[PDB]
Amino acid sequence: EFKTTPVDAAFVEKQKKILSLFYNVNEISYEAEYYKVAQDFNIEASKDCYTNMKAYENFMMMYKVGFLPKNLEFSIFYEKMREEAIALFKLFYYAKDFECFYKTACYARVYMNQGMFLYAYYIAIIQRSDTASFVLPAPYEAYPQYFVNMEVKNKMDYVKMMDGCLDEKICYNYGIIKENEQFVMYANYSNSLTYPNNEDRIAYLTEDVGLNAYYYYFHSHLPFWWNSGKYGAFKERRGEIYFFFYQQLLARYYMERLTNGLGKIPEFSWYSPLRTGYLPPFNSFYYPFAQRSNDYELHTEKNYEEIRFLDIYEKTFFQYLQQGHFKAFDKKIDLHSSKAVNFVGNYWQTNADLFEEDFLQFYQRSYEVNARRVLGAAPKPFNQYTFIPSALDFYQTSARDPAFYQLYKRIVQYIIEFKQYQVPYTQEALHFVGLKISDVKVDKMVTFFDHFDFDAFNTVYFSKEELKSSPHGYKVRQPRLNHKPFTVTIDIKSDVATNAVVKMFLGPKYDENGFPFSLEDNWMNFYELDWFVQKVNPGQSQITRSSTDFAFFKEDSLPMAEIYKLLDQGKIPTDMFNSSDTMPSRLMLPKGTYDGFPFQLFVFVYPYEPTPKESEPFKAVVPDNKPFGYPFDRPVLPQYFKQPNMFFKKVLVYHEGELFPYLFNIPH
Amino acid sequence: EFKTTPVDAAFVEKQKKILSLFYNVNEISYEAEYYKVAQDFNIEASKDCYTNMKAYENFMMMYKVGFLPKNLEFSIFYEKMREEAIALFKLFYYAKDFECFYKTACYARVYMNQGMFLYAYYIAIIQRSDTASFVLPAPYEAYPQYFVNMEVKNKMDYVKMMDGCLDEKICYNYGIIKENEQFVMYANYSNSLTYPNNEDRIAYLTEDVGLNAYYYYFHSHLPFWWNSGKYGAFKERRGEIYFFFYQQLLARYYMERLTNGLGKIPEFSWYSPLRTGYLPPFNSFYYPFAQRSNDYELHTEKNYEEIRFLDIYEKTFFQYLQQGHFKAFDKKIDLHSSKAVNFVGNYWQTNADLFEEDFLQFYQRSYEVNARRVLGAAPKPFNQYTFIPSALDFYQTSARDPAFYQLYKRIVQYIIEFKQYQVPYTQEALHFVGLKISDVKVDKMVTFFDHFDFDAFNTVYFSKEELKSSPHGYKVRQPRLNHKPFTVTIDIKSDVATNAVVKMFLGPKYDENGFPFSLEDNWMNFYELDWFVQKVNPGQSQITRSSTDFAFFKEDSLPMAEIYKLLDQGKIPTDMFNSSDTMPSRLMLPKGTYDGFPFQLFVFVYPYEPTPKESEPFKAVVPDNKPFGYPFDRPVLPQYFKQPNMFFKKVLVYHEGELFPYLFNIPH
Ligand SMILES: *[C@@H]1O[C@H](CO)[C@@H](O[C@@H]2O[C@H](CO)[C@@H](O[C@@H]3O[C@H](CO[C@H]4O[C@H](CO)[C@@H](O)[C@H](O)[C@@H]4O)[C@@H](O)[C@H](O[C@@H]4O[C@H](CO)[C@@H](O)[C@H](O[C@@H]5O[C@H](CO)[C@@H](O)[C@H](O)[C@@H]5O)[C@@H]4O)[C@@H]3O)[C@H](O)[C@H]2NC(C)=O)[C@H](O)[C@H]1NC(C)=O
Ligand SMILES: *[C@@H]1O[C@H](CO)[C@@H](O[C@@H]2O[C@H](CO)[C@@H](O[C@@H]3O[C@H](CO[C@H]4O[C@H](CO)[C@@H](O)[C@H](O)[C@@H]4O)[C@@H](O)[C@H](O[C@@H]4O[C@H](CO)[C@@H](O)[C@H](O)[C@@H]4O)[C@@H]3O)[C@H](O)[C@H]2NC(C)=O)[C@H](O)[C@H]1NC(C)=O
Repeated sequence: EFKTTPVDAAFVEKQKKILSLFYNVNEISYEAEYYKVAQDFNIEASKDCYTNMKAYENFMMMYKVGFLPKNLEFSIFYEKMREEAIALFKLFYYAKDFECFYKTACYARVYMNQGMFLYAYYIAIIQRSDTASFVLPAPYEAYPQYFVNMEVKNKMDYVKMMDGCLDEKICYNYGIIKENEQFVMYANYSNSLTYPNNEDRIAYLTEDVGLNAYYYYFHSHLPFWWNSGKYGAFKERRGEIYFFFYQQLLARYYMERLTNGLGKIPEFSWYSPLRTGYLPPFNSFYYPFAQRSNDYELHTEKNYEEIRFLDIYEKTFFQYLQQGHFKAFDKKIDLHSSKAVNFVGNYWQTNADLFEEDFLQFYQRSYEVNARRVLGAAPKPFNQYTFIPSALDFYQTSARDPAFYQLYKRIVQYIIEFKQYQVPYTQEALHFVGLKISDVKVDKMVTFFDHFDFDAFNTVYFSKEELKSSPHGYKVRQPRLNHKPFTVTIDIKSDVATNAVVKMFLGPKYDENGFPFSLEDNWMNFYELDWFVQKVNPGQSQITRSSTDFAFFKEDSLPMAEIYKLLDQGKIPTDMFNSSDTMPSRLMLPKGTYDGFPFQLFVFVYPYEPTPKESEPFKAVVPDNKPFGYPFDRPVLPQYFKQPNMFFKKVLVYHEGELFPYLFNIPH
Repeated sequence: EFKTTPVDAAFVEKQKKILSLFYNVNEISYEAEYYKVAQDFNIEASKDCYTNMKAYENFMMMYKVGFLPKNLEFSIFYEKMREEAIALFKLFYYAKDFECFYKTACYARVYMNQGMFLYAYYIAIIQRSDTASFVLPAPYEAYPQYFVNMEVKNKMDYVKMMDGCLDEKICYNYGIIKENEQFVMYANYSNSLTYPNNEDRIAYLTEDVGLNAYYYYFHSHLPFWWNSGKYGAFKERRGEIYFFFYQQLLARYYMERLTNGLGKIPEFSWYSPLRTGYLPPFNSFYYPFAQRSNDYELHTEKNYEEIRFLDIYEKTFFQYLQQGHFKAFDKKIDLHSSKAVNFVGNYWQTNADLFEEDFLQFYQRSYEVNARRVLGAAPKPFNQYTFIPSALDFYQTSARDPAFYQLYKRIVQYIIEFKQYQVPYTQEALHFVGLKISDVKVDKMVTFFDHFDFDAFNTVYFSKEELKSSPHGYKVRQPRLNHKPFTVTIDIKSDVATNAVVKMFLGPKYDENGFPFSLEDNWMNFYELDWFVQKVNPGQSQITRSSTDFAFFKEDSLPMAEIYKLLDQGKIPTDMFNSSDTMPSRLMLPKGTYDGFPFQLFVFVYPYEPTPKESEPFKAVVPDNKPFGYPFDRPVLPQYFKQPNMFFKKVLVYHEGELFPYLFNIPH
């Protein structure tokens, strides 16, 4: 069913050790392995478990003081917590070998705030080169409270308090059933009480567990606060990735907007009311998540300083552009080079690369952090360890808030204003001399919703006795967007046998009006679907390529239950190991219409130039010296896009079955 | 009534060809010369008709694509349109000789957007050194849709459709008359229905056709998007010219306010409502001109982005002022010099010189352009080629909108803030050793209204038959301000004998208070009347100087019909030839009162230093190394303006006959 990889026994021991810190994250089991190891791990007397004496002794300074206590909300966006998280990450990452890393994690798993631990631990598994290939459970299994709406969470809690079902038939009518002595709780996406506006049409994409997790993975693969020295040659292209990642996401999101009749992502002002509100159905130990009403005035007393910070952060960018020959933080940088694109993305992110340092420093203030605090609408932190959460406080929940897409669309618009200074590609740079795409055909592209399970066991609490047996079996089931596999068929005539790159993009055909888009106005609204190297023959030849093979999408994560079962076969899911940071397959297509929703497919073929071997942080970084998003990485002169080796096809996206997800969660 | 210039036969042949492109601008005569020459013109095979190969190929690339279609509105304020107009101007300007220039022009006149052609063609004639001396029809005869209120345009349109007057006597009552088999339509200035406020008191200046032409002329003489290197030594003074032009204009305009009981030009804020609306009676046969209501909020969603831009553009300037010295756009600028005045003007106009380049580039955004888009109130353009027009979209309608003077008042003030850095004139720099003005006498200064005709035939369509005879005779009659000629006599006692510069300025004597203006707060409010050099004798002499001779004012343009008759005699009008970019005489004085309105006449005599031997972009450039507006180019210490070689005279400006122009247009 799913791609597997054979895996050896030494691997199985280690993967098991890793996965085991993810069970009942909210409680300590006094008789699990990890607790004994933690009791036995003398942090004081193990300087020699670490590569780096400075990292170690830094941790100890903080530790002898004290860290964020257990059970409070952790967010990387508050300074003191970040600095604690980073100290923990350093320890994890400079652990001499796996056993030392294991012991430290056990230690932290017992003695530290669980959000803080989980955050550094994910990040550590991904970055340590001895853990590179190891698999993680999906964030929704690790943090189910950020992915379950309140309604469902309370239903789960009440079945635990009752220790099961009064009678099946009552519970069935509340969407609660038993399968194989496991509880299944049916969950709707939220109604207009949480999206009090049109943005509620889109709840099935914005609340999707895959899409939210996607963003979390993205953050974990290269956190803003860390340099990218780990990845060598890639360092010089970090800011490029930032733009590309957000341009792609907004392209995807606009496409969902279009199929639900919704139009452009709205623009705002720090000095004006923001139109579209959001009321999160989440809560922390102390606080329900902050709500932002409709027409929320951004410019109130408590935001005045933050807004002045944000306002000048943007205008500083404008001043660079006005000046052409800019220069922040050491060098003079020219706008027509690419040292430039690097700078641009880093600038908007305030990442560690901007300042050319290893880790972000306590006093270095982020644009994104301050925007997130203003848009999140929360009252100010009570003390440094206690803030009032909003959706924008976490990567697991950010994509739920319409303001998220508005903030990032603004940043993307600014970056695009810079792209006006880049030289557009000429005819000769885009022409594949001697080669011509003569036709493109596609299978029916069809979307539908179907059910989806995950274990939400991590936010139910369990007794001392039950913990001895690491208990799960509280499953949430959700209708989720999906599509049928299709094939793309490309017809090629060339003069000569050569290696080629084939790329595919999906973009809109018509605006909200019903007018055709021009390339000049639409290049930013295409997202990449696939990338691959093909060996062409001389003459007439034919390339077929299934959607299940598209380079940039993954299969669904498996639950840990399945992971252990596969592990017992020496098997592992390829997609969870080789590409967690990639968008889920089921969301590759925006919801269609029974009708057939008009979009367009761009197939581009250009020569393969042999670029040697790396090991970069995302699967978006493909073995090619070309810009990411190439040839749609910058403004376009439309007269150059009628190259024989390019082809635009109208495709229609259909939908099958029920149009509305709630029709799948109705009892009788 | 007008000054003539004898003119030879070669000239008349060339002048005629030139003027013939301005006939029936809006349709094509299949039997006219220009048409046959356009058809015979192989643009492809004639690269050698041009000085610049790059310019040639540049235009060709563009022309293979396609230009603004015929009939649509042309405005140089929209990027793609500007780039196309510039390409076509490059073609005109680099034409090897007059023949190639004519052909290109015929070609353009046939295959291109007429507005775009007229724009480019005007400028080309003014700029090409082999055309430097030739004359042009007044802007109101070439673009009468920009100088005719809608009521009049419709009266003409219906007379054409009717093929003349059904009944002379109905027609008469509507201000339509036959004269020498030509139609004369009487025109009122617009009522409170056009300026829904106090600014309607002034409609007779702001709608005036001379004043609007004047502004069109000033642009065409040196367009912001072009280099000034053609004028050599003048390039170092381009910003100085920019200031002076607006300062003079606003000073003249404020005088009209004072005589109509109106006070200071209101100040505004991008983040607040603008009090004074504008409703233009103009349409583009597609959209009517955009209206701006009273108390229109500038800061609404569609303007968020542009206001951000305008806001930093301003604040960047403040930061200059605060820093005294700084690098900007290559340069290191010190606000204590004059390389400063020039920079400051160039900054505010974002002209080509500010970047040290030949033409404005695609991506260098203009403050004035966005200021005008925001104040103009229009919905956003529909596409590249189709915007909704406002008065601020054209040089020929700009002066009609109250907001125009408010916008330039803002810029001029920012320059005055800079001018506080300039070191004030001292006794020794102003005192003319051994010379004294003992008296100034002035004839009665009297304003009045009288009728003025122009041919509006260009916004009337003709049949195939009529076109064969290039037809005109659709004349508009309008009361326009004017004054009676007068003499200034100056009495001078002097010790020795040199050439002197005599300068005359007009300033207000009191504010809207009734309180005497002091020079400290009035130097910006003087407009120059005259400049001339004089041989001074030892002892006592009298300089007599008539208004009809004032260096900065021109006679009225003759209509083409009259130009043609003069050409038939070997003559052209001097002022249309030697000085089209000068303000008309009739507007020399603001409307007085029967009473007599109190102003002051400033008379300055200083030593003449024989210098520059140049080639003039404007007549405002007189052969003197002194600043423009000297000694009122900068902050004054009032106690140095008491030199014997200065005289301030109180004058009173009278008015005669009807005070309101509408009484000139009443039927029986
Ligand atoms: C109702 O509301 C009130 C007020 O909000 C709230 O009171 C607060 O309770 C918390 C704990 O629940 C209090 O915090 C504790 O305070 C003591 C002593 O605090 C003072 O002394 C410190 C040093 O002497 C000084 O540095 C402080 O600034 C303060 O003045 C602390 O000792 C407590 O223990 C720490 O807690 C952390 C664990 O989460 C650790 O960082 C820390 O280190 C650890 O400790 C062990 C020893 O136990 C050590 O061996 C290890 O090395 C380990 O790292 C230590 O355990 C704790 O901070 C807080 O002060 C109260 N507020 C006020 C204003 O008095 C009530 O609890 C609320 N009630 C209810 C029912 O909700
Ligand atoms: C430019 O602007 C000016 C000012 O707005 C405008 O002048 C106005 O013109 C109209 C006609 O064109 C004129 O009124 C005509 O007025 C006369 C004069 O009437 C006088 O005497 C009346 C008593 O006998 C008295 O009641 C009036 O108040 C006034 O003092 C009048 O004879 C006409 O009568 C009517 O004729 C029309 C025909 O359409 C019939 O509908 C109606 O039944 C009457 O018989 C007519 O009203 C008006 O007075 C002028 N306004 C001012 C303020 O002086 C110009 O016409 C305009 N010019 C151009 C070329 O655009």
